[PDB]
Amino acid sequence: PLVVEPSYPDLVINVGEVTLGEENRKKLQKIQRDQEKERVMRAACALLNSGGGVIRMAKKVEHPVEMGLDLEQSLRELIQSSDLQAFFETKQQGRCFYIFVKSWSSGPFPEDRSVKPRLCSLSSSLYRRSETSVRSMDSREAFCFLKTKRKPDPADLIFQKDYLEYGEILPFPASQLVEFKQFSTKHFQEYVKRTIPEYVPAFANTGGGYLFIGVDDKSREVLGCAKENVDPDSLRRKIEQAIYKLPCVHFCQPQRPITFTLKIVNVLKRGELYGYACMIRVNPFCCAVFSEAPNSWIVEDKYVCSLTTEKWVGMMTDVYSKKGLEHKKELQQLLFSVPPGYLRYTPESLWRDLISEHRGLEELINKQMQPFFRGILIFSRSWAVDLNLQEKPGVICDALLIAQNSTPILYTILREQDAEGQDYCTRTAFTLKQKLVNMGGYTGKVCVRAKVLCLSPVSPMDYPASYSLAGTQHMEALLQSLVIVLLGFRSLLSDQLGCEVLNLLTAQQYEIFSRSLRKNRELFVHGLPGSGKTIMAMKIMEKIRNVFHCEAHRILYVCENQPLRNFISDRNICRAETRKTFLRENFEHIQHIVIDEAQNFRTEDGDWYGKAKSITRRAKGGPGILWIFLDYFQTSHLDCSGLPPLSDQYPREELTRIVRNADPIAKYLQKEMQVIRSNPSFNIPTGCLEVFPEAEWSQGVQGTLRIKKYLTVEQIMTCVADTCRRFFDRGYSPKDVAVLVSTAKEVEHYKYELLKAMRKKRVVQLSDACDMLGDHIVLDSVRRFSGLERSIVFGIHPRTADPAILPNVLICLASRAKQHLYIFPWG
Amino acid sequence: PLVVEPSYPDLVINVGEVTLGEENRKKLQKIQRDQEKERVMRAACALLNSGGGVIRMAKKVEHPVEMGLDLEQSLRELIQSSDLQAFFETKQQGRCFYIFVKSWSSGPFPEDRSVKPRLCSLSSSLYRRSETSVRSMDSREAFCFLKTKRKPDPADLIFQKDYLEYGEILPFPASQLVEFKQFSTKHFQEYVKRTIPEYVPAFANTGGGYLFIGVDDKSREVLGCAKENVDPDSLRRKIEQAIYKLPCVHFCQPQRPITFTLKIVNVLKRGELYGYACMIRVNPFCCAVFSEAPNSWIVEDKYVCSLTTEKWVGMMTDVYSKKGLEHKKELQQLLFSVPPGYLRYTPESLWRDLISEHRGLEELINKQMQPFFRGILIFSRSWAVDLNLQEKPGVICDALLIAQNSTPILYTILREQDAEGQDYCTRTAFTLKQKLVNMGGYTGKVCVRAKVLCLSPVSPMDYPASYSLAGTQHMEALLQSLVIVLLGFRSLLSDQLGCEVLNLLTAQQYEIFSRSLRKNRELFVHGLPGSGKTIMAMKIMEKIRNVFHCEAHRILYVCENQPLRNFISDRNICRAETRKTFLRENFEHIQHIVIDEAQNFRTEDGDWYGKAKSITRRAKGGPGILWIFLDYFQTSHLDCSGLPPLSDQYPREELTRIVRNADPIAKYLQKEMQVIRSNPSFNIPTGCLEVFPEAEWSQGVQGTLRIKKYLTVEQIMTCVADTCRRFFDRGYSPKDVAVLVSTAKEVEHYKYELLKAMRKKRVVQLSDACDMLGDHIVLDSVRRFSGLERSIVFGIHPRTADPAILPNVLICLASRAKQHLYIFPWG
Ligand SMILES: [Zn+2]
Ligand SMILES: [Zn+2]
Repeated sequence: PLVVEPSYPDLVINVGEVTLGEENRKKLQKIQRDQEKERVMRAACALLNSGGGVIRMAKKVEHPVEMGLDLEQSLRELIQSSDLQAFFETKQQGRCFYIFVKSWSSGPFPEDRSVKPRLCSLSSSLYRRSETSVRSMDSREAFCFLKTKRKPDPADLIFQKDYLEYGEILPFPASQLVEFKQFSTKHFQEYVKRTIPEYVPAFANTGGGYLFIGVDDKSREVLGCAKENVDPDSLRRKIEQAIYKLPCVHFCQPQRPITFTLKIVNVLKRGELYGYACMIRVNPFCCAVFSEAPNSWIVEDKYVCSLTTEKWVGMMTDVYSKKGLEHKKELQQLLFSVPPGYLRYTPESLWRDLISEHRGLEELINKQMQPFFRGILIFSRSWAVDLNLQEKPGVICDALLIAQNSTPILYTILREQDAEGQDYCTRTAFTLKQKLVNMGGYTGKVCVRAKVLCLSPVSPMDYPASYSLAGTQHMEALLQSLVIVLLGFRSLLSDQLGCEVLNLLTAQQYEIFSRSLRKNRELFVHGLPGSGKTIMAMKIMEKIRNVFHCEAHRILYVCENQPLRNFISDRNICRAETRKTFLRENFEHIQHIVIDEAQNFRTEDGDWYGKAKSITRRAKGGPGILWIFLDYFQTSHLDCSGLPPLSDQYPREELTRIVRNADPIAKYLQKEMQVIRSNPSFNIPTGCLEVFPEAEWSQGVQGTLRIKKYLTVEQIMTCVADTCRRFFDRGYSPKDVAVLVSTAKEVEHYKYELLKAMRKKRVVQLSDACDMLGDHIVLDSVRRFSGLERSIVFGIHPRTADPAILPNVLICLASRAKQHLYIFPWG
Repeated sequence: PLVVEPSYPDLVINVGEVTLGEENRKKLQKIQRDQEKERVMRAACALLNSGGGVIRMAKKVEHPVEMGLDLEQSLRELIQSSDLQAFFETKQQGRCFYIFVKSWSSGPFPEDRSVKPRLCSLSSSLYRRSETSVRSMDSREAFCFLKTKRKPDPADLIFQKDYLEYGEILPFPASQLVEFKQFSTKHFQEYVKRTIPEYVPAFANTGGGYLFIGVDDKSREVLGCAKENVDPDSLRRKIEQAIYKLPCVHFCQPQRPITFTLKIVNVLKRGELYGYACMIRVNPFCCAVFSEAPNSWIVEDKYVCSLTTEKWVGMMTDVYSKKGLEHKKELQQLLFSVPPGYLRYTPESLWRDLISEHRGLEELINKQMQPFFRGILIFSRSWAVDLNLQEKPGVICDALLIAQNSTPILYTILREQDAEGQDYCTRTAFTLKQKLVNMGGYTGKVCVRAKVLCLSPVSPMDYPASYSLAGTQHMEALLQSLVIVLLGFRSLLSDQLGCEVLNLLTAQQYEIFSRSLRKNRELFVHGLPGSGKTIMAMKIMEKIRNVFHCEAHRILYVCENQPLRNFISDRNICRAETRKTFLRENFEHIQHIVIDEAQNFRTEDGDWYGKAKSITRRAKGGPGILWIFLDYFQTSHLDCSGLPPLSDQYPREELTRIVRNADPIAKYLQKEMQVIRSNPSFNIPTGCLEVFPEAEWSQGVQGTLRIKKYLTVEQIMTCVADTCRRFFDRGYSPKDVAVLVSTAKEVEHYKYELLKAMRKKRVVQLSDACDMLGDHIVLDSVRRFSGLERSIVFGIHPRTADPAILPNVLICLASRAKQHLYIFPWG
């Protein structure tokens, strides 16, 4: 049988010795030629249905030879096209002949999912009647026939007649519903065994028909067989067994077997019995009937196996990221933008830490990359872990080189030479190559070379020139399929791609939301937690400045918390001030006012709502823009916020899509929002909390949410330090971690405890919530962290003075984490 | 040549005598069999590419026979499928054999434009190299190849040699880029003339290659030719002549011809010259290269003609109503809904008039329809005129029957027997059948029978049972294609479908607009003329009642005009009152107020806006709905309307989409809206008229716009009376005509004069805009007709006291007409 060779970064199938050349193949016996051709097509079909590979055959001659007319025609039938170069390319070195097979269908959601079949097969074993002949359906015809089946006569008069005279002339000829089969007495029982699978499936697949046994094809005469040889009882059961043996695949309820009518009649010659004749009426079948199992092959594990009949049908008719597939062009342009003229190392943060940690790594990488003048080099601490494989101790880093005029190469750097070094790099290159095809949906020709380098001071195949990345279009298309592959795993670039999907999802909701600037002057935006309410507020001011043609300092941003005010002031898009400064300082020069987290405002310091209305109403261009952003789920106090009653909060805009948190984070928010609705606060208006998110909305970005309880303060602090070190070891930046506590009075106590456990991790410096641009871990209270967002958030002991607000601190906490969240509740 | 015979309601091609039956067809010589097969395939290809038809052949035998294996295989290659029944079905009666060919591609915008090719061809004459063999591209392969082309070596060393030793062995074998050809000296000149056509386009279509003449294929030995026969100088001329004769179709600029390198080298034997060898290098071609003209046929006029190379490429690579195709399912249910259990006559208005004028027509039609128990019978005064054909005097009516278990039949009822009557019905049935396929996009098997009935007291071809409408699915799918056919012409059913498309376009814009009820309480809707501003006002009040669960009388509708108030009050959806009644009566029990055409209000009676706010704000559910609908393009006075300044008119919804007027009417409005912007009224605010329609919005509904000037007052009336009579003759109801004059004081003058000329047309009854339910022609002033709409509108002598308002009456008048408008301006 055919087995896959495991010492290569591809699917290599060795078929043994194959005679090549039409002159050499003609001299062979038909049986041997058929066996060799069948083995070659088995390998080719397996590689077409398994994502591509190489077919290795050893030829009996030294000089170059052609593959052969029969093999070429069989491959053409396999791919149903004369474009034989687009899938198969041949090379030969010495006594070995190679055929490099491309993948037929690439990706789980191909662009031609509803057009071309998923499987290539030698024969589908689906016969249907075509006028006076029985023909087999190829892959496209079988696909169309199964699609059709998936959705929800003069011959009768002879059939009812009970006896037939010898030599009777049948008026009707052979046609779509009538077949005349000559019945021979020498192999009469063998003849019945073989003719049933050929014609019964043909009629049942197309409207049914009649099958006459014992009637000459040309002369249409009734002859039958010898009455001595034929046993009508023994003959009847064999036909019944043969018809019931045919495999049938049902797409409907019920699933009754094949319905047919068998009639055995006496043949009379000169008024004397001469023999028996067989009439078969096959009723049309509600589904497909197979003459035998389909001849389609696929590679599972290290073996080549044939697909079962029910498994073949399922593939013909029928973590994956939906968001990554549609945004793959913009995601690639952000992270993996190919640079013209020089070779770029990504990530730059991880590359810098690698060269400083290991001496000589910078010079080793540069010496190997001299021949390459353009491309991108993607670094990682272990590319096997990024592909859910096992890490090999002693590997410094893995690099995937995607350069022009060169096939992709996966470099593995070892700090000392190891016997398993080449085996580890080969398995990761082979795994990455298969994912780029079967998961990233790459429709081109791709091969990943496995190269091993050592820091301290089997042969690869020579792929055809069409496997090399010729220009920008091929490298860009290959990188876009790597984005889909990366988004399905957990790694450094999986999260950096996951972060950019959230920014693309938020920009989609903003475009719908940004249309309200021309229609409204005073607007009350009721956003939901994690819906990007703060992000739109920043985006509108960029649009307000352009639309109204006012300078930046005319727009005023008012918030409740000091740390968020600093964030807005850093971007220089407006003047950002706290509520207290808004009431105290005079703002007669302000034209437009944007208010954020209005539910957290307080009225004891003054009447902020009236003053904001007065300033905007008295603008030069009539009424100015006064957009009030608020979310009643994140109310931080039980006092009166000074807002008008819910009836007067019009016109109103609603943000219901959660577009700033990962999938497990979003599910946590929606589950927690249900608890808030069941126990509304007394100060909160009754009808405001009746807001529901989108019925079926998924961010398509995977994250992490772990709850660890019954841990002491010392025990919690080590877990935070260990998790941060694990993230920083993989290459994350320290500016992606935020630690949030219940109250601002406990910030100083937890800060000393955090440094005590984190001093062992080579970082002893933290930043406050007031400084977000610093490359330090932010440790501050949840309430003072409102309006900000971080990639990794650790919540330590969520607590508040009033148990009524206790359900509200969690939702104000989980909404601050974009991808990773770790909560350590009270014991 | 093959010519279609014009005596049937289909494309019938007579191919003459054809031998049928495999036993009979085996006995013929290859030449005669090939000629017969090629004739049959020409007919089949013509009918496949021409919309379907019948192939008539006269067989030489009486008993039923099969068509033959070779013909079946040729048809299978023609349709590229073994499903030979879905396109060809055979019938035989006596000495004639019929093949009923279905259309390959139906409609100008099929569902498979990018999936299946448009043309069926015997051969595309496109050859491409397939490994070591040259293969011709089928229709699908040629389609894919042209789609790809439309988007914007050891053999070299031997080529550089200047002489070749006799018997030299070429190291390389024949491959994708190398071809070895033996050169025969007996017919050496004629050999070259035919070798170039099939091999040079093969290389040029796929990356190019090398062509060697004079080398043995099997042994790779260089032989050349004899010196006495081959002349190197003259041999070059024909080779470059033959390569330049290949037709080439370019998709790009520039269009340089095929580029190749020719070298003729001496063949030396034992150091002595023996002959010449020809080496050809073919550079890859930027576009497709044809060995000869494609073998595709089509029926044009009364002949069967072959498509030229330039035309064949265009069809394979590349009035029609786009809106009709989208809404064909909804349009069918409104008009042509098949009734289960009885036969329905449409239109009912035309059916009633037909039986009244002509005695015995009801008895004749009912007698003919007895066998049919289900379906729809579509009546018309002349179906030929509906299809842009010529009217035949003496025809009472034409009826198209679409019934269950019966092919469509077009009945032509004649007052008296006429010899031409059968020709008239056959030509209309043939035209209607082709429109249903080539224009309506019907992908099934359709035949339209032509039957002639006479009120006063060639054989019909028997189509197969697959042409009969078996059930509701086939009848429904056939009528949806008739909807698209009708919408492309000008007729009664074309206009009734045009009115329903406008009602579906308005319902599309309402769904977008209806989302503002949840977000707004006070709203200022700035609509454009013809945008359906009044229609949304009625639809909103039905949504307000459902959403707020209030009783119907709780909603108040306020309008300036009395005729508009009457129309709204008749629908029993709210309380409709005039502005004057609003200020006079007390409405303390009203919760929601909807104001329409607010730009026509006046302050001479009091503050209507102030009273509106007080009633709505004091509602039980806080602030009630107060939506103000206005259109500044249709202001009927220069006084103050009482609306707040343009700066205080917020929030806003803008209806910019013209969805209530046909295409000619809509283009007239936008042209006139430009004049209004070029000179706004002084009372009109500065920035309100800056509302623009969509950049590219088309209704896709045909209409009529005719402007006749310099006619006297008497001449206007007879034109209106004649136009009304011709419309009523076709079956248009009188309630579709409105006559609009400039001022209400001239209404009585024009009413008397219109009746003077219209009395000759058997209609004397006129009505005012206060009553629109009556089946009468409405005649009032333009300003009095605000808010209402009619299908046919006649504008007579537009005029106003102030020339500033002069452009305002035309835009207000034109917006009243939905499909037909006739303007008679002052001379
Ligand atoms: Zn079934
Ligand atoms: Zn070109």
